[PDB]
Amino acid sequence: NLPTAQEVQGLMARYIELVDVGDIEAIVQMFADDATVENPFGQPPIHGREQIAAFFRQGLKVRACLTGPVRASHNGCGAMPFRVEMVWNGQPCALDVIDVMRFDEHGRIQTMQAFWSEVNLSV
Amino acid sequence: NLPTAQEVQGLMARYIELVDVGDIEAIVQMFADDATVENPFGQPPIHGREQIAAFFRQGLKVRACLTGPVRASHNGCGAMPFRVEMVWNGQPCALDVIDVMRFDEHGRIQTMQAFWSEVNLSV
Ligand SMILES: C[C@]12CCc3c(ccc4cc(O)ccc34)[C@@H]1CCC2=O
Ligand SMILES: C[C@]12CCc3c(ccc4cc(O)ccc34)[C@@H]1CCC2=O
Repeated sequence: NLPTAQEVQGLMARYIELVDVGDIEAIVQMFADDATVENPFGQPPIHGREQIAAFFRQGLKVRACLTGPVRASHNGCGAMPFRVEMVWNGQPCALDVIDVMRFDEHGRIQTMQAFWSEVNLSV
Repeated sequence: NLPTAQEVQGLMARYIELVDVGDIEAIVQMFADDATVENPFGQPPIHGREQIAAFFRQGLKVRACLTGPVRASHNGCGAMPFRVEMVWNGQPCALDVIDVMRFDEHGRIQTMQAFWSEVNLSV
């Protein structure tokens, strides 16, 4: 059912674990089948597991890690601070991001929003 | 006008500055007149500067500080990680919070959401 606050801290931390190791099939599986992702926030959202897998396959040398604890509410919502490290066109750089996800009655990410822009890109 | 990413990083950092010193009139002034605040997220929102002032007056020995950089988008939205320290009924404790605000065409906070629950309360 609708995850509890403590359950949310876990799912979201799990998500970063997966993104960090790059297990794409496992990552795509945490989302609801018809989920919508807005990354970065402001851009048109991607919808459904097919498009989400496509996105992650395209994006993931990349390590990620929580930079602070996971803030959670009681209606299945959470937000977390984390850093994404990579190597763009040979050049190494880091991006500071905050993710806001909403889970469904099955513990799957129903909607997710990523907050970040160039001002957070430290290259 | 709609603040730019860099402008958002500033307004939000300014906001924490004010909350940290407790200048209530200055804080209430950053919001639009008909703004809505959801603190914590999930609870019924408070609406308008009168209610917002009431909230802050009630809440603010309290120090606050950004615990990570401010993530910002290009459509006037931002999210930030920060810690709130206080002294509840004689006992000292800290709360980890992440705020998500949306600014209006005047640089005023139009809507604000605070993510946190007991799991972030370290007493
Ligand atoms: C796609 C990307 C790698 C992963 C990633 C980015 C931005 C926000 C994210 C939010 C997530 O929850 C998980 C992964 C990312 C980067 C933008 C530039 C890049 O290489
Ligand atoms: C009201 C409060 C002090 C301030 C505060 C809290 C929670 C989220 C916040 C978010 C803000 O953007 C600014 C101030 C607070 C605390 C909840 C318990 C408490 O004493």
